[PDB]
Amino acid sequence: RCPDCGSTELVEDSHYSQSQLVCSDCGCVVTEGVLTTTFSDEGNLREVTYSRSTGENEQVSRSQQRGLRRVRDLCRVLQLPPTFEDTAVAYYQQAYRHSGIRAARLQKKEVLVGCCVLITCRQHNWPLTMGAICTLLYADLDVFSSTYMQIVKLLGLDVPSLCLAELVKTYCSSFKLFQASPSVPAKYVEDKEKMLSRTMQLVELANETWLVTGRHPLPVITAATFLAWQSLQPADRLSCSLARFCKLANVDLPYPASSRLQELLAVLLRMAEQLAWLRVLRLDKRSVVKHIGDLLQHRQSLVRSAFRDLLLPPCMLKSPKRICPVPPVSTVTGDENISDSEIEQYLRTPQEVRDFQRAQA
Amino acid sequence: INVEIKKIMKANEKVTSDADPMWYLKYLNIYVGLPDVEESFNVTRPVSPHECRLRDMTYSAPITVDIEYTRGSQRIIRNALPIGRMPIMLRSSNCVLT
Amino acid sequence: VMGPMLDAATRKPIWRHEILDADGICSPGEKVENKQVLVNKSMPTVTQQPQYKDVPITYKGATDSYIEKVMISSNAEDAFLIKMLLRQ
Amino acid sequence: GPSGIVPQLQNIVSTVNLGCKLDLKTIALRARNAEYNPKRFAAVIMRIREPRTTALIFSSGKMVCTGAKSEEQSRLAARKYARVVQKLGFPAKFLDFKIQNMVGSCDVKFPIRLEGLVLTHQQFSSYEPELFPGLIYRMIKPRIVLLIFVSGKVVLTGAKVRAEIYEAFENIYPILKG
Amino acid sequence: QPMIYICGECHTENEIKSRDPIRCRECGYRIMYKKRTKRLVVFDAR
Amino acid sequence: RAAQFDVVKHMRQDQITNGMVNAISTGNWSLKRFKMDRQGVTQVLSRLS
Ligand SMILES: [Zn+2]
Ligand SMILES: [Zn+2]
Repeated sequence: RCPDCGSTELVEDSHYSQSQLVCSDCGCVVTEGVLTTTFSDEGNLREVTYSRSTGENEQVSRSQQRGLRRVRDLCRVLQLPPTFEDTAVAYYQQAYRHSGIRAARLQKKEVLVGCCVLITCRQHNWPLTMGAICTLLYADLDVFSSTYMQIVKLLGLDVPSLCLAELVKTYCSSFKLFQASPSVPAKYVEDKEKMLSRTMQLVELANETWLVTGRHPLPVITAATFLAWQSLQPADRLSCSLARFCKLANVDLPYPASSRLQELLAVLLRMAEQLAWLRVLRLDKRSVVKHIGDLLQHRQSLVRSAFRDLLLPPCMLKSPKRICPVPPVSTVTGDENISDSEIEQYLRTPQEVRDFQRAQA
Repeated sequence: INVEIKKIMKANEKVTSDADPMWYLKYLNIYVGLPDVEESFNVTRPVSPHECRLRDMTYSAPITVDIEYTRGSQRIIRNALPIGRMPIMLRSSNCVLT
Repeated sequence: VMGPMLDAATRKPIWRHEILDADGICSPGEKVENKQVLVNKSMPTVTQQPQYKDVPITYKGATDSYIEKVMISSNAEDAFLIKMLLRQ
Repeated sequence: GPSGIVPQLQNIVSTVNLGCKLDLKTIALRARNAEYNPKRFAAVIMRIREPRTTALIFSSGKMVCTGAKSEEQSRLAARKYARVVQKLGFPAKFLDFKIQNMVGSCDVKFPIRLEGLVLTHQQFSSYEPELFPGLIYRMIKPRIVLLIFVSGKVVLTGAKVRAEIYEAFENIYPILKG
Repeated sequence: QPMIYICGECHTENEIKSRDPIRCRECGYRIMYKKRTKRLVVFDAR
Repeated sequence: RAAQFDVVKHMRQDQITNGMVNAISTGNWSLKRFKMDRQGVTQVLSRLS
């Protein structure tokens, strides 16, 4: 408030070079002049972390500092942006707070480091498979998974899901079919752009047909890359199989990849029955691949028609006439003892109790 | 880029831990490749010097090496393991503009 | 970045926000005078909802200039980068 | 309203205090039903078919029993083991019977798209299709943990009575429908 | 209603109106330019 | 650990990229091998014409 007229219309304003606070209704000056550091000292600025300035970073146990150094190494060998590493170490320190983890064995803390990097990577939408991180560690998948569940339950922090398109974009560039390497015939080289388009629309088809829910995505992506790779040149590529392509691509295909392939063939048969030319041509599992573009040009309406004949697991699609039969009611307990002869089996007579000590010795 | 890098790598070919003999690690060949950018999905695309000028980036290409080392067995080999990245002089052999 | 704050009297942005477009950045082709804001940047106070404070990019200069072009881009770590070209 | 399918209970968990010291080695020596594998674990585990249950006994005088389809059935099996121990030569008593947990399951007979559920319920629903095929949901009223699958079948656990299972079922049913 | 940024490579109008990271809708380019203003500006021909 | 470790797990990538970019950008070259510190090696290109 202006001390001269009491009005509250104070405005910060500067004349040519003079900063001041002026009552915009009576012209009074309430405060003028500032004191600011210049370049001559601007060149000397140092830094001290406040934690250091507060005495922290001194109570860090040898194991705790070793663990955060492990976090830094894991984050940096992957060439992640620095903010990822900073958030990762922050989460590691925060999780160290509880007694239940600081008292833990070395592999538990190792997998905690791994899942900490994994969750901070998730927070940034960055796609990253847990198998790769397990590969970068000295731990096995099972213990890692169990401890990851334990920590997410403990902290209850947000865990954004993996967006399938991002996995596709990360995974497609990994294959080596985009270059005329001498190890691979040039017959198999293709433009990667059409590759990505075909694959992402194929996996969209797989997703909307309930194939992806509750299953590993990686084999589905591999199968979709397959259907693309055969679709762009059925002239010769139709003769190859799973093992051949993964050999040239230098990839370890998952075992369920073949089953995922088979079920998506079932789906594209169900999808081809609708079209006039295909339903007249009497196509088969192998021959259908050459029309993929034709079907996916008009996907949506055809798949909506195919829904009106959904997808559910084949195992329970065996037409179960009986579903969750009601068990008989047997909650009766009798009065005090429905029988006494059941106790007339639970004890041994001395004839063989006596010799119960001289075979296990 | 063409010769001196390989000469240095040859001068430092072999490394071995004094503790636990019979374990070692050998460098074989080192390359420099072409410039590219690391976008946010563990994938890369090629760049041009002006895009680097606009985006306050660095014009550089990755350094890659093939390696030979032992872990229990000695038959472990890697072919295109990267080490780091090297800035590229414009209109040199590896540049885009040549 | 916050849009220009409109005047309680004239249905029009205050003078300091004269040139800002509806998103808080200047529109190419305009004339910018001294002390007018270029970007209406606001920063959180973390250093229950977090409070913000305003640190807008004011144009400092003795003579008017014209905005020729504005470029928006981003880096890997989500750092939005904004550049502007001014002409006299 | 109800879809015409009731949640059937699958398991019951109960415990009772025997009220005396027991020797596990003696039980393994005498009873026609016993373990004693101290190299792995020093305990004795029972089981009977009427009711269909498994019980476990310690030298400390506590009993833990599980496996029935109803709480009263579990108590009946508990009293049967109490009778067995009493006729084993131990002065057992059936004191402080407590029911710990039960498991139930049901179905809705329509497919479940887990993605929408996690997108609208992430704050209490944990979805992770990589390790556990299904979806995990923890419910507060009552303290129930729920497993949901695409087939529409749901597993319920963490209650103390069948009423809690039914009430949680009808609480979630509108969410499952839409 | 949503604001338009011109892609720096193919010059196809894009709308963002979100924190969505910058990237063209058709090509892969990552640079965008604001459209010209709609208000008129007066100049002296001197 | 008794089980043999593999060196690939520790192969860092920062200490080359950052070393090169820093040495070129700030213009100072510090070498402990010969105890030489050189300054003013690099200059910003001039675009006055
Ligand atoms: Zn006043
Ligand atoms: Zn474009």
